[PDB]
Amino acid sequence: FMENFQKVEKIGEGTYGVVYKARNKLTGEVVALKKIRLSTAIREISLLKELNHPNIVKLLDVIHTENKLYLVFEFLHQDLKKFMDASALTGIPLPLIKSYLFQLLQGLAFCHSHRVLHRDLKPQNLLINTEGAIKLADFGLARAFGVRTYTHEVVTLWYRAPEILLGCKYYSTAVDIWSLGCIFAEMVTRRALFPGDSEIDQLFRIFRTLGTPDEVVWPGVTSMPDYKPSFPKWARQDFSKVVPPLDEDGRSLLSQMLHYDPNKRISAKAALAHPFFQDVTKPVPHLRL
Ligand SMILES: O=C(O)Cc1cccc(Nc2ccncn2)c1
Repeated sequence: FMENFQKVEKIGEGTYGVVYKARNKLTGEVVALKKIRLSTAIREISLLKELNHPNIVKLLDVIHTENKLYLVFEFLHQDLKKFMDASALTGIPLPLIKSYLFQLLQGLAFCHSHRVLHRDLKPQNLLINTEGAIKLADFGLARAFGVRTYTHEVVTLWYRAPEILLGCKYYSTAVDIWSLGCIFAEMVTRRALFPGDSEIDQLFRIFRTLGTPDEVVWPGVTSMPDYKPSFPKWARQDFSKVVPPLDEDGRSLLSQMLHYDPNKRISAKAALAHPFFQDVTKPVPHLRL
C-alpha cells in the first residue's frame, strides 16, 4: 500500500533501492518510483526537476514523507539491456544503433552543459520508447548521494572509466563518454566490451584490449591512487578486431570515446559533429512489450 499511489509493482533493483511501476492516485498516470534505501541531497536532487531534454528521463518529483525518500520519473516501457537481449539473434540494425548513440550524445551534451554528470551510465538506465527515442535516467544522482552505499546488490563495473577503477576521487564529463563508448561497442557486437567480474578484472580486461596505459598516452596515470607499477604490460589491439563489422567512421569515433586520458576523450558536443553521424536518421524500433 501507498498513500499517494495505487497498482504499485516492483520492476527492478537499482543503484539506490527498489524501482516500482506505480499509478498516481490523484491523476492515474503511470510513473517509475525509486524508493531510496536509507538535507543536502534533497535540495540538490530537487534542482534536477528543472532539467528537461528529449533524451533525459524527466524527474517529475522528489517525495520526502514519513522519513522516506522517493524519486518519481516519467515511465518508459523498456530499457536498452532488455532490448539488446531481445535483439541478440539479429542484432540492432546499424541505423538504429547510430540513432540511439546520437540521441544519447545529445542527452549527455545537455547534462554536461548544465554541469550535471551521470557517473554510472549503463544499459539498465537507458530507456526506449515505441517512437525511436532513447533517454538517459538518473543523471545527477551519484553526486548528490556522494558516490555512498544504497544497495547490498552486485554492482556492474563493465562501464566504469579507468580513471574511476584506478581510484581517482575526481570525476569529469569524460567518465560518461567512456561508459557510452562501452555501450556503443556492445550494441554493435552483441557482447559487453569489458565484462569484468571485479575492479582488477575490469581494469585488466581494459588493459588487454587497449594496452596497459603509461605516462606517454596518459600523463599522470602512474600517480593515480590504485596504480601499481607491477601491473602487467599488455600491448594494445586494433579496434578493427574489437568491434567488427563497424565501419572506419564508427571505429574512429569509438576510439576517441575510449582514450585512456579523460582529458583526451572526445566531448559529447564534438562527438555529435563526427562524420559517423553524417547520415543519421531516426528509425522505428521493433519493441515487444
Ligand atoms: O535504479 C537503477 O540503478 C536503474 C533503474 C532500474 C529500473 C528502472 C529505472 N528507471 C526507469 C525510469 C523510467 N522508466 C522506467 N525505469 C532505472
